[PDB]
Amino acid sequence: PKSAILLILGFASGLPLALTSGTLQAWMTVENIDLKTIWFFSLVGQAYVFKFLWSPVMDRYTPPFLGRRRGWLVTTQILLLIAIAAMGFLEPGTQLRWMAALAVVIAFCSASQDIVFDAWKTDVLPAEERGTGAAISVLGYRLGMLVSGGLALWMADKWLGWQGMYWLMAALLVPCIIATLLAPEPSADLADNWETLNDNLKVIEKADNAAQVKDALTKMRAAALDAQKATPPKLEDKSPDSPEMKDFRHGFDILVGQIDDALKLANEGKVKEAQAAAEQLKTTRNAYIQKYLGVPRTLEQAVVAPLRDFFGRNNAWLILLLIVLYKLGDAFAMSLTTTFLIRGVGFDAGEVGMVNKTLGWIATIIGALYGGVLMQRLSLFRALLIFGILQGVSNAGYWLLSITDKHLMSMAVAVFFENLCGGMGTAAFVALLMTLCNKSFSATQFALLSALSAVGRVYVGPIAGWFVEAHGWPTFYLFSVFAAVPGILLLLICRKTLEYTQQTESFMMRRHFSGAYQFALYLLLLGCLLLALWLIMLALNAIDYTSFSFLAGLLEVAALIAIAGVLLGAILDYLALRRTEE
Amino acid sequence: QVQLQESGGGLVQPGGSLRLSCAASGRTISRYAMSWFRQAPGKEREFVAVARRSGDGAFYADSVQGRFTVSRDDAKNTVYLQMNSLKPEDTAVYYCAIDSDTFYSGSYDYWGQGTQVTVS
Amino acid sequence: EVQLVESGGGLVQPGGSLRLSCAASGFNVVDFSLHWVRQAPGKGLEWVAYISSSSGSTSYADSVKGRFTISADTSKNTAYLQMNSLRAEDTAVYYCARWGYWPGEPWWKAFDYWGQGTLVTVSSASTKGPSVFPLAPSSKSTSGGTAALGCLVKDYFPEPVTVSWNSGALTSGVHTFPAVLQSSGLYSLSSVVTVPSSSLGTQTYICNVNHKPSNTKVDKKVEPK
Amino acid sequence: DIQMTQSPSSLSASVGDRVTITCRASQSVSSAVAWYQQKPGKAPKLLIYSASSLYSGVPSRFSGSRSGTDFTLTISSLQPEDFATYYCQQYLYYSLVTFGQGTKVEIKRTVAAPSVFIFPPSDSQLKSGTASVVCLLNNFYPREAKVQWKVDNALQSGNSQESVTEQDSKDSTYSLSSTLTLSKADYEKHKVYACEVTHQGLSSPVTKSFNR
Repeated sequence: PKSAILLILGFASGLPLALTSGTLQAWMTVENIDLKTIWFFSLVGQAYVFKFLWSPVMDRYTPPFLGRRRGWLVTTQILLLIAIAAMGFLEPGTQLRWMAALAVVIAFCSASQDIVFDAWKTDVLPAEERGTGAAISVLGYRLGMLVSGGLALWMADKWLGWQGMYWLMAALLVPCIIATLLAPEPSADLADNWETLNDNLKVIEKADNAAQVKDALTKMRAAALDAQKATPPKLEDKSPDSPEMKDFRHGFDILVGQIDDALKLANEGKVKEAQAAAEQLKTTRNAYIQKYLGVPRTLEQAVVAPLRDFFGRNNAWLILLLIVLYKLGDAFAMSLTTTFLIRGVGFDAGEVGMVNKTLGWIATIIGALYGGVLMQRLSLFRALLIFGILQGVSNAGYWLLSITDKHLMSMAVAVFFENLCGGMGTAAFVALLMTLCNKSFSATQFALLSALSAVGRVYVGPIAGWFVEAHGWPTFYLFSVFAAVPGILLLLICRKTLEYTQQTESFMMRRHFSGAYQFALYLLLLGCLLLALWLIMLALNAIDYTSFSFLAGLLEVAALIAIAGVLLGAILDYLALRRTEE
Repeated sequence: QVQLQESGGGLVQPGGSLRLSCAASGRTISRYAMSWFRQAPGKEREFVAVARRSGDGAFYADSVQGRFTVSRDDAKNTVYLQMNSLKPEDTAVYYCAIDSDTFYSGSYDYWGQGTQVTVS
Repeated sequence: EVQLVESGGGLVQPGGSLRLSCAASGFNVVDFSLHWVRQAPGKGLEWVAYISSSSGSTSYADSVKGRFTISADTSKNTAYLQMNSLRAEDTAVYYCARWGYWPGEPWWKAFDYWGQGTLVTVSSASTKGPSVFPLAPSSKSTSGGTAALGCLVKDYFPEPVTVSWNSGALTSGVHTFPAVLQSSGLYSLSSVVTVPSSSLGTQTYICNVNHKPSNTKVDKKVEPK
Repeated sequence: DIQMTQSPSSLSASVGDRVTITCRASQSVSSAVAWYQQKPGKAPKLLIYSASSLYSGVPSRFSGSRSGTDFTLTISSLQPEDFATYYCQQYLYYSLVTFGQGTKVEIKRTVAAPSVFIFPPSDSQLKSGTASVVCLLNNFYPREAKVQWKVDNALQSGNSQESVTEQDSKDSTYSLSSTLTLSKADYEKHKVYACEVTHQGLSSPVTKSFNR
C-alpha cells in the first residue's frame, strides 16, 4: 500500500518536467517558432535550480485542511492541473503570447511539488524502509520522464495532438491527486500545538458572547494533551523517561488542570471568572515551567530556524563535504562517456546511443532496487561503504574498453555494470539525505542539501574536457577511477556520528570550541551575498546595456571565500570529533 | 431472450480436480446473487456458495475450505467452481441459481439443466 | 466483596418522578466521579449525567437538562439520580459508571468498572395477574418425535424476568425467545425447548420464574390439583 | 456530518481472518479514545484505553492504533467468543463525552443447514382468549430469511411477527422466529398451523404443519 503511494507520488513529481523544455520546443519547431528572446524563458530552468528559495513557507504555514504536507501537496497539484489545462487551451497560432509566462508558472508549481513531496517522504518513512522508498520513488520519477518524453510526444504526433496532450497529462495527474488524498499523514505536534494554544488563549481574552469561551477552551485542552506526549527541542536525545521530560509532563499536567477549572466555571454560565481563570493560566504560563517553546509567531524565525538547526549540530560540516563530493566519479564518467564512444572509439551514434539509453535505464533501476533491499537487510554505513567502493571500481570498465579491442559486447557489459553501481549509490545517497533531516524543517533542509549535492556535479565539464583533450582517454578514465577515493575517506571518517544517529535516532548538539563556527558562518553568508550580487549583475547584463569582465573574477573570489569557510568548518568539526573521542 | 450457459461434468478421474463455469446471457448479472447447489445421492441439495451484488458479500458451505473454490470473473460475467481430491461419494449434480427477484427467497422461474460431475 | 449495585426501578406515575440509587462497595464515591449512562433498548450508549463530590461539580446532557438532578451522599457511600417530568423517550437501562481523578492513569482508563444496569421504564401500565404455564406433553403435536416443551408466560409488569430450569441445573436445548409485542402493551415470551421424550416419566417438569421488581417467585409444573 | 466518500462500504470475511474497526474524531481529541466490548445482556467491558495502551486481564489478541484523527482496533485471531458489540468512546472532558455507533459482526463457520421447526402450544391455551404459535429456523446462517403463514394456502400479513435471535450469553443458539398471535374469533377459520419459510439456505420454501 505505502509503496504504491510512493511510486505514484514519484510519478507525479517527475511528470511536469518535460512539457516546459522538450515538448514545448518540439511544438514551436513544428509551428516554425524560434522560442528565443522572449525574455520570460531561461527562467523555466532556473526554477528548479533555485527552488530552495521559497522553502520556509512550506513548513512555517499549516494549511487549514488535511495536514502540513498533504494540504500543500493538494494545493500545488491542483494549481498544476489548472496551469497545464490553460497551457493546452492557449494557441500560439496568432503569436507567442504569454506562453513562456505560463511555462514559468508551471515550473514554479512543479518545483514546489518536488519540495513538498521530498519533505513528506522524509517525514513518513521509517528507518528501515528509507532505501526501499528512495528506490521506488526513483523508479517512479524515471517512469515519469519516460512517459513524458517519448510516449506522449508520439501519441500527440499520431492520435491525440498538441491540443489534447496536455489535457491527457492533467487527467493522468488526477489519480495521483486522489492517491495523495488517501496518503498517510505524519505527526507534527510541539510548535504548531503551542501556536494553536496561544491563538485560542488570545481569543479567550476578547471573548464576550459567552459561548466562544467553551469552544476555545476545548481547543486548548486537546492541544495541551497532544503536546504533552511530544518531545521538546534540546530534549530529543533524552527521550526514554528523563527527569526533564517528567517536568515537561508535570507542567502540561497543571496546564490541563487549570483549563478544566476554567471550563468548569464557563459551564456554570459565568464569563468574568472564566476570564480571570484564563488570566491565571497565562500568569502560570510566564513562570519557570515555561522551559521550551516553538519557532513561529515571527517572520524572521520562519527563515532563520532551519539554518540554525542544521548548523548547530555536530558533524554539520563533514556531512556537507560528504554531500558535495560523494558521486564525483559518476559525474566524471557521465560528462564525456558519449563523446568517448563517438570519437575515442569507432561506434555509430544512433544504435550505440539507443542501446546505452536502454542499458543505463534498466541497470540503474536494478541497482537501486537491489541496494534498497540490501540496505533493508543492512546498516546504512556499511551499505554506503560497499556501494561507494563498487561504484568507484566499476569506472575502470571504460579504461578496459579504451585499451581493448572494438567489440560491442564489452562496451555493453561495461555500461551495464557502471549504471548498476550508479543506481546502488543513488539509493544509498537518497537514504542518507532522508536520514539527515529534522521532520520539523525537513523541506528547507532537504532542498538545500539536494541543491548542494548538485552544485558539486555542475562544475565538471571544463576540467573533464581539458583532461581528455590533453592526456587522452585511458588516462582520463584511470583518473576518474582514482577520483572516487575522497568520498570513501569521508564515509570512513564520520562513521561514529552515523552509528550514533542509527541507534539513538537523534542528532547531537555541538558545544565545544570557540566562536570560530560563527566566523565560518559569517564567511559563508558573505559568500552567499556576493553570489547574489553577481547574479543580480548578470540579470542586469542580460538587458545588454553594459557588459563587464570583472564578474569572472568576482565569481571565483566568492567561490574561494565560500570553500575556505567550508574547509575551516570541516577541519574544526573533525578536530572536535577527535577531541570528544580523546 | 434469456439463456443460461453451463459447462463441465462428466467422468472424473480419481485423485484429480475439476473446474466448472456458469454464466447467464440475456439477463443482467449485476445486483443479483449467484448461488451454486450440490447434490450427492445421499445428501440433500446441499449448499455450495453464494455471492451478493458485486463483491460486497459472499457465503460459503461445508465443502468450500480445502475442497471447492469460487471465482468471480467480471469481464466474462461468469462464476467458476473449482474442485479438489474428489471423494468417491462426490457424485454430484450441480445447479446454478439466479434470483430474478431481489427478495433472495430462492424462487427459480427460469429452469436450468445444471451440470453433473460424476466420479468413478 | 467488591461490586457496584444500582436500584430504583418501580411503580411511579407516568410522566412523574423517580429516584435511582447507585451504591458502590469496595471503593468510596469521593475518590471517583460518578457518571450515569443510558442505553436505550436496541440502540447505542449515551452519557446522561455526572457528579463529582470532590468539588461539588455536577452536569447534565443538553437533551435532558433542567428536569433531572443528580446528587450524592458519601456517608452512605452512594449516589442518586432524581428524574422529574419524564417523557416517553426516557425509558432505558441506566448504568452507573465511574471515572478517575485527573491526573494519572485513573483518568485515562475511563469507565473501567461498570454496573449491571437498571431498567427504568416509564409508562401508564396497570396491574393484572399474569399466567405462566409449562407446555403439557400433548400427544397430538409432533407424534413419534422429540417433545417441544417449554415455559410460556402472558404478562409481566416488570419486564426483567429470570427463568431457570430444574433449579438451574440444565440450560442446553431451551431457546430463550425474545419477548414479542402484545396489543395490551405488555410482553409475553414463550421459551420453547426441543428435547427427546426419554424423561416423560422420570424427570419432573420444574420451571422457575423470578420477578425482581415485583418480588415474586413462581414454580410451574404440570401437576393435578 | 462530513465523511470521506468511499465505494466499498461493507465487509465479509470468515473466521480466523484479521479484522479491524475504525472511527474518526470530528475534531482533534488527542489519544483519548477507549474501546469497549459489550456482550449481549451485560455491561460493557474495557478492552482498550488510550487507543493503544492495555492493562492486565485482557487477552493479548486485541490491539489498537491511532493516526491523525483516525483510531483503529485490530483483532488478529477471530474466536467463537469474539462476537459482541464494540464501541469507541472519545472521553476528552467530563462533560464532552461522546460514544460511537457500535459494530457487531456475526459468526462465520462451517454451515449446518437450517432446521425448520413448528412450535404450536396445546389447545388448552384457548381458555385465555388467544393462540400464539412459533415457526423457527434453528442452527442456520446467514441471516437473510422470511416466513409467511400459508395456512390452507391463505396469505397472512400483519399478525405475523418476525425476529432473528442473536447468540445470547446463555444458550449460544442461532434461530429465527415467526410468531403468530390470533384471537378466539380467528380460531374458526384456521385449524392446522402451517408456516412457509424462504431462506437463502432453502432452495425451496418450507411448509410445516401440525395435526390436532
